[PDB]
Amino acid sequence: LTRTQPVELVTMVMVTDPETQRVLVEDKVNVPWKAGHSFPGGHVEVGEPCATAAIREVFEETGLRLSGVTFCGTCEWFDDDRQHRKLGLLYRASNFTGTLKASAEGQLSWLPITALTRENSAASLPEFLQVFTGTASTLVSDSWNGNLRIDEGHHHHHH
Amino acid sequence: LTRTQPVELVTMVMVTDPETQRVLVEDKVNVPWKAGHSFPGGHVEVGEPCATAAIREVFEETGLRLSGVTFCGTCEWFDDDRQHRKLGLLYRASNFTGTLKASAEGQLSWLPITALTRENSAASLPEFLQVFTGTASTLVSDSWNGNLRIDEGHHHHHH
Repeated sequence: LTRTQPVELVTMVMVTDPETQRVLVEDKVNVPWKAGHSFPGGHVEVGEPCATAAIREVFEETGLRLSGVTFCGTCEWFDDDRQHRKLGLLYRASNFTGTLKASAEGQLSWLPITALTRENSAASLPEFLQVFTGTASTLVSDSWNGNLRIDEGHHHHHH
Repeated sequence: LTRTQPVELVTMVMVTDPETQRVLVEDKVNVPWKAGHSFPGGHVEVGEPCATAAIREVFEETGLRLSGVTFCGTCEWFDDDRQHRKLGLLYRASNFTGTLKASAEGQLSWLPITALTRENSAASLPEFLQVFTGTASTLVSDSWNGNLRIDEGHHHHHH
């Protein structure tokens, strides 16, 4: 406390095409246990700002050049010991230049949000959507891969 | 990378009284070099979610009981080595119960936002306001106490 603690910083971005209102999602082939739509995102480097990391990830993975990003909210995951956490910063953006990398034809797809379901998407994508669309802004999971619920101040404050 | 890094997590909350539209600020006496309006906030404990920490801080310092908080954005500060960072999560809230602690009469004040100036407030408060009011959502400073500027992806990515 009152200085640093271990945090795994990750970003996630929902890019919207202002001309069609569709959003950009990773739509790649994979083994049955990993297949599913997912939003671009990755790890924030040490020394690297979070929003900068988000813009870089989108560029490196999709080729799109975001002029900036707008913050939507956070998702937090804790292990059993809770000595560390994964902090995901979710951003949205609709202002960009460039086009999808030819290197990712059948790897990236523009889809209406309504096309995304819990069944055809990566774990917790519906929850991420709640954050991206603005219905929620602070979700937390008590397991590194558990269910994300709204954070409203409930905790073992007396410990 | 690709797991944890040292991050000093801090929260800051702008509470608005829906009946007057005024915001709650710390308005305490202090030496000349520390005096100035400031928004409540503090350090996030290990194991403790960020939004939960924000709600706790407001309760412990003001007595107000927030039913929840809405994310506004982030402020990041880096030292010269950039090996660590201070990540500030800014929230806003207008739904609460309780009243100001008698323990903080001339310590807390409800003031219209227009009453806050760079001259009568703590360092970077104008920038925090930009985030709280929604004009910006991702600010970064290249010094532990420097000027907060909008994060739009500029960095030494080639290093």
